Amino acid sequence: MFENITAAPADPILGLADLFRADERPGKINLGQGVYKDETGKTPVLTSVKKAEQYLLENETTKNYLGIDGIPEFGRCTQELLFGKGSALINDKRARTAQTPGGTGALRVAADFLAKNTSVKRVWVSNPSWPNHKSVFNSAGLEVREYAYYDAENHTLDFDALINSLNEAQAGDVVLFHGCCHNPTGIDPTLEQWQTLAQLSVEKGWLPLFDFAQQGFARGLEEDAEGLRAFAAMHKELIVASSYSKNFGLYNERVGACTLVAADSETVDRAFSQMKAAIYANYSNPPAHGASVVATILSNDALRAIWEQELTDMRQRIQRMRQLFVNTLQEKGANRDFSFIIKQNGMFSFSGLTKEQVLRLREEFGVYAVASGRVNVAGMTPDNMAPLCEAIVAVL
Amino acid sequence: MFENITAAPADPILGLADLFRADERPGKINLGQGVYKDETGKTPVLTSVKKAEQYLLENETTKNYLGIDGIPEFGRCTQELLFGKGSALINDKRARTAQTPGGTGALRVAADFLAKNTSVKRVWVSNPSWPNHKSVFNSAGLEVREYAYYDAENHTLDFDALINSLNEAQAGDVVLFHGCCHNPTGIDPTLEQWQTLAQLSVEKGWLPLFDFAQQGFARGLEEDAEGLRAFAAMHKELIVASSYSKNFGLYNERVGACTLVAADSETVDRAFSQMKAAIYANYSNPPAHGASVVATILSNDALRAIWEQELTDMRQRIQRMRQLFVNTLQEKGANRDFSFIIKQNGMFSFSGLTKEQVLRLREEFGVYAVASGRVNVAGMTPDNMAPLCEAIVAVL
Ligand SMILES: Cc1ncc(COP(=O)(O)O)c(CN[C@@H](C)C(=O)O)c1O
Ligand SMILES: Cc1ncc(COP(=O)(O)O)c(CN[C@@H](C)C(=O)O)c1O
Repeated sequence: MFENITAAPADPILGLADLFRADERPGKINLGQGVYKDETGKTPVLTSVKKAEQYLLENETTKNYLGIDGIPEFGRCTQELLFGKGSALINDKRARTAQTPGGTGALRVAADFLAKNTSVKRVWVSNPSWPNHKSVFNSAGLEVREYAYYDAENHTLDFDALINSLNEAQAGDVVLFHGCCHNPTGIDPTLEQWQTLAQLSVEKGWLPLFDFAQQGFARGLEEDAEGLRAFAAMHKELIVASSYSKNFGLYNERVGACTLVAADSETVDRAFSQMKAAIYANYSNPPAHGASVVATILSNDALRAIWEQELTDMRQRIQRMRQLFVNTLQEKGANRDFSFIIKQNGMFSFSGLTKEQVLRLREEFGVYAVASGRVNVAGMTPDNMAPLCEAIVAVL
Repeated sequence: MFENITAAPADPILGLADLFRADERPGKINLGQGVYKDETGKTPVLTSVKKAEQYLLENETTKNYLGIDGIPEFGRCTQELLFGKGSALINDKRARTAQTPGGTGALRVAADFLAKNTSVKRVWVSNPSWPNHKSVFNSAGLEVREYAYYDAENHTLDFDALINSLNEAQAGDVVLFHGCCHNPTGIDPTLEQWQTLAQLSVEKGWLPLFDFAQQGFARGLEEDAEGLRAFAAMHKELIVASSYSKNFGLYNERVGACTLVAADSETVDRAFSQMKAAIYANYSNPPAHGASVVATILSNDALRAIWEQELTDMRQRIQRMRQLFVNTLQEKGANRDFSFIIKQNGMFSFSGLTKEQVLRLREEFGVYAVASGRVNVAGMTPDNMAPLCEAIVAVL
């Protein structure tokens, strides 16, 4: 049965990580991966997380199954984070949240739920997007189409091209929005622009699907949710895939959420029952430990305050690196203006380097970025900045 | 989009659990759920698990993503548990294991992998089976067919009916075998009978899929794997979905494995690459904590010994309950011979009670079993045994 199975192609992200480990050069620099790194180059466990895990170790008396939608508090705290305390959506009970194995699991649960219980055939994502979106939706049998997004001259949101593009989307198509900190570009809509997309989408009949991978990494927890909130104010129906991977540093524990919103509480409950069947036929029920850490942090005043500062420190260190990057490039002699990096948000920026330029940075300089030019800004530190920028300057 | 979505039907397992909690009677007895309970009625965290979690709390310095197939040691220990130390399969490197979110996740990963990379159209499961099998395979677009299994007169494996049934299976159909401790019947093939099924399956061209939910609950870790091993000796190709939920008491942490076996190491690696794409398009990578507990227990002499005794204690307590059940029924006046319970294995037994009898046991007596007559033997204790059996006796 297996004699003739075609190999899965390469995978440059792992390919890059492999090439990076085997690189026996002292001053190699990884900007190619998807996780936060602190000033030291490490992806540490947050102090708040460690305290939560201790508490769970001392107080857990069973590992009995969670319900299909996971820990009730987790869902409640997730809904407040996304929609704000006081949200009519929450008051009217129009939102149901399932705990999922990460943001990816959330996208997959949404994808299966739609493919099986609606007429949805098609999902629109930005060009470029993170490449897993396409594979998740394709697996549930959903076509994926691209909308224009990035302006390559100006390193900016090509808004006219985006709108023009999406006029091709029919009533009943899904349109996926990165809630903040666009992956791979770092370029987000302004509030004025979100508001405009919200109007267009109700007029055209799109089901909005928000992907929140980095809430708290642009300007703050609440600010970063504004776009989603402008849509929430306008729409009867939407879906949110969220991840706690980056903002709690809980990558490997698979801590995410799929949140379903419908016109009313009777409707969301009915729809959600089928979202639960879709979880049931997949991984049955979600993994406790990570989500439990999150719920125990969010629902405790002291731990939440510690965690909010930790999140603020990550956001600011990225912001200082964006600025040190541009300032160091100007003074190592760079033949372009990079101040567009400052206006970009979160862990990622399109550097504007060519695929040949990134290839060269790897081979000559041991500086590793993704083929598209995506850099992880958190991969920069005050110590590796000088040589990072020298190398780039040399390739321009 | 969601206005007209049909509700997911009820769900008696949750329906039963709900009805059981709201039951305000002092002496209610739950035999209806899928988890182990100790003499006290609790589903506790194993001591070995608690020690492993402490160690992880003190030594983990990152939660960075695991690879798509999870923790390498986990896979290695999984393969030894299934195939035995010394297994040629392992020596020849014909087996690849992915860590998965539970046994269910393992079945789903297998289901997607097959639906997408082979001509498999159809999976054969026992009548009866656990009802999640059907939903998992149906979700990946696989037809499910039933093979005969249970002999209702004799409370026995109707082996002639099973073979006769499976002659309808074409070359290239999957046939799912419960490795031990059949759910819901407790009835397993003898070694002689496994050996015979192994021969038939190579002759008919079936892809065997083993589901191991309760390894160590029939007679012992190694004994319980004999059936799988007789198949392994005979086949170039098979798949194993395993779970550590019951044997480590790690239900909510979603600790399982999908193990792929092919004729050779070149082939399994190629096939496994596509199994990994199927994980990638689903939950991306698996949850660390639970599997990490398992690997840290299995690869440490002291902790493994503690855990093996704990597993032996669970198996024996079930065996003592099977015997106390039959002995108490004889002496509370039961109008049938129940000694078939003693020959049944693991947490489950088909009691042979009718759906009307189970309904009555609930309404009159607050004794809760599943509609089919499935009882969880671990739900019995020396304290609830007298009244359990009185109630049954009264309904016969
Ligand atoms: C937009 C977006 N969606 C989903 C995810 C996945 O989150 P989970 O770990 O919760 O499933 C990421 C992570 N981006 C990193 C990891 C990348 O660059 O690959 C992301 O950037
Ligand atoms: C045969 C079988 N397969 C898979 C599973 C699921 O294991 P995971 O929790 O690892 O996904 C179970 C558990 N049986 C119990 C829980 C039941 O009666 O519902 C099972 O009995």
